[PDB]
Amino acid sequence: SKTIVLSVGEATRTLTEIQSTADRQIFEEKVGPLVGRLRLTASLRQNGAKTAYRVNLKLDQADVVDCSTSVCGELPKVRYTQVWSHDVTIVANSTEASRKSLYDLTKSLVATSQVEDLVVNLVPLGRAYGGSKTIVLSVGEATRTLTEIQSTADRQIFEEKVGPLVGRLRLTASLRQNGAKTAYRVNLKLDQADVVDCSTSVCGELPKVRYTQVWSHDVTIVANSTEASRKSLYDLTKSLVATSQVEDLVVNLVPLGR
Amino acid sequence: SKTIVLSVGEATRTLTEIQSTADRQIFEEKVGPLVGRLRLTASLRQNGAKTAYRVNLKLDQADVVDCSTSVCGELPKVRYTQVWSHDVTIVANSTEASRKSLYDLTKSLVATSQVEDLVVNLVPLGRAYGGSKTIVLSVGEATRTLTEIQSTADRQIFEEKVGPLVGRLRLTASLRQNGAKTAYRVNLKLDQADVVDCSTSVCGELPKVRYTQVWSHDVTIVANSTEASRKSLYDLTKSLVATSQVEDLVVNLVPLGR
Amino acid sequence: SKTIVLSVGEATRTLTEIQSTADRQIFEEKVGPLVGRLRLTASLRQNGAKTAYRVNLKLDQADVVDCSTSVCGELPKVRYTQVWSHDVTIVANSTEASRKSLYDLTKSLVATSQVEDLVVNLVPLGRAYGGSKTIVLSVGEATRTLTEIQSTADRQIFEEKVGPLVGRLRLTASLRQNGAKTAYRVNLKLDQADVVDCSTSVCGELPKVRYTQVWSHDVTIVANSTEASRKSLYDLTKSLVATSQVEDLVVNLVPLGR
Repeated sequence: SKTIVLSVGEATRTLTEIQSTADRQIFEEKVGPLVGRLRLTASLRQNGAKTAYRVNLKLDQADVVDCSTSVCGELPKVRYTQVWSHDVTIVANSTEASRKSLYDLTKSLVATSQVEDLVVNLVPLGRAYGGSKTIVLSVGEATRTLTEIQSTADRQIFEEKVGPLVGRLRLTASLRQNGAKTAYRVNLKLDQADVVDCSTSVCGELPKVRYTQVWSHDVTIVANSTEASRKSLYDLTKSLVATSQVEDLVVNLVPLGR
Repeated sequence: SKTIVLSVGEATRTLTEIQSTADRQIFEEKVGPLVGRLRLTASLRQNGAKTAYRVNLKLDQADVVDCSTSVCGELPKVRYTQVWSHDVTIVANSTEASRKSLYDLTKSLVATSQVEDLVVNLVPLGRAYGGSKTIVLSVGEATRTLTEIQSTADRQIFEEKVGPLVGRLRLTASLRQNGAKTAYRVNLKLDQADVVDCSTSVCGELPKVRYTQVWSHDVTIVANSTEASRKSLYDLTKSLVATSQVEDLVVNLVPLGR
Repeated sequence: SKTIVLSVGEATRTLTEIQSTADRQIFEEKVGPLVGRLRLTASLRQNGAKTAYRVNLKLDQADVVDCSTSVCGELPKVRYTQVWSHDVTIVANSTEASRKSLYDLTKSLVATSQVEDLVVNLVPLGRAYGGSKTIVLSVGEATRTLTEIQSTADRQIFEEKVGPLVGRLRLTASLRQNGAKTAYRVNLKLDQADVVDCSTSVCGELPKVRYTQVWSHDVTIVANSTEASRKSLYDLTKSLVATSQVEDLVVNLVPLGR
């Protein structure tokens, strides 16, 4: 049918489509047992007065185990599930260079070594290399350095420092553990506001923001995980954003599946 | 009349006196339009039972724009104002080296590259160069390194670590935004307590503080500013503290203007 | 009688026993005046249903001053007292390598240069050397690096990052000042949980913790101390943990004094 190919190096994991509703669009891998497989619940909406879209991905990953060899008479069974959701907000009258920049920053956010250690080894964000706690988001040769402005007990807010003060980049990380200390909750969020000024056109006009576009994340990690269970969940989501189909889902609003 | 010269390099900006009351003393620049100019409302008091003075400067700066060329029939007008207040507290029975050291620390506080980025690019204080978040306040060849002891969501307290524990240098920076997110509020404050020990004179006497002398700051920065509007406000205040008249205003209590 | 030898370099300070109850065991140094001397109040218990022990050391130190040659007719007298308690919790069914590793980490916790500046110069913990704020607890050639996970206004929690997420090292430092700003209170605490994985024996078994063994600290430092008064209290406690008698008090529960 319609497939997405997630290259995790030389191993390619092909998800095939099992559902096509008007908005929801469920993919699933077909290799292995039937009880625990990959899942990709894509979506698209336009809520309100037709002015803002809402992309919504959700990459589940179940850790199935089958030990009928050891104990006689059992079947394969799912231990836990670890998800990595996305919540993109795109306003309808945007510039295509603003939708491309929001994709290129989040593709480089996931591909850095500070978000990798945040979901694998639970290390918080920011490494001080001669100065403040900074994150570097390379968009090729252009590097956009975000310095930390606030670190309370829950939140950890990063922000770029160049340009005007009214519209700047953001990175609101946090980390929780809800329930009986059994599952964590990583929560990244990158705000990009588009600022414009026309003081060469209209006198007395200071810069102001016209719209904002977000890209949230919501990672769920159970506490007694395997390390290669969290490492493979990161490597699939890093390879999901790097595809050419999630690029067109954000830039041109084309649904997934080729 | 009576002038102060604030050299910002080779460009010298001379403010002339427009008011002289018993305590208040207003200066103003005379070059340019008549609606928005520099302002410097110096003051001096002795509150309470005549034991402590209170120096109080306030360097205003308005950004005037005139575009009668663009739209026909308008007059010059100011958009915003950005101030940099001071609040020096001097106790009357001080040592002359106590008042000189308080001036020599604040003259080197404003002249550093960390307070410059705090008002221009809104970067918080302290850069960790192999260790803790530190600020170096050199007074020539003597460098006084203040290490950060507490970073709350509102305050950011620095303190020196060499010497006794009863009296040490302090630096409680802050950053707010009051109202509808339109104006910031930077707030530095440097406490210097005079400690003395008499153990070579009287036995069993541990060190203790005599008095404290404060040099606070209160910078008001509007959010939609120009970068050269925030840079020139800092570079005028850096050149104001480095003059010989604000030295004698703190050390010898001579009012401004010669 | 029964002695403990604390080498503070080449000078050895020998404390002799002055009390031996069923649990409490008080030592005291015998040189100098009779009003202020070293004091070491060891103890051992097993509270509850005989499942966990509780070691409790307390190294007092009083600063005695005698200036009868200054003022005619006074006697020696103590100004202040600086203590360093310990509170070790050992569960009875432990492994001997678990009790040895807990002693080897605390012996290396006290011997580092970051805890020395915490009690002498009141500098907080953690120095960022290319990355985040880390503490290195070397056990010889094995180095166990704990990275900071939370810096509240009171607490400062460190944690190791390798291995599973369910049981890791901990270091919750704190710093208070109770009363009329006269005395500080340093409080270190190292948690070590024993985690086991039975996946090679029982299928579908994720790692879990068996027990926890703590080693708290409680340093009391008065604010008007001498520097060599706080330096000698640290250098005695560093020389107390490194002895062979406090090793056997934690590993083999042998009481102090040979």
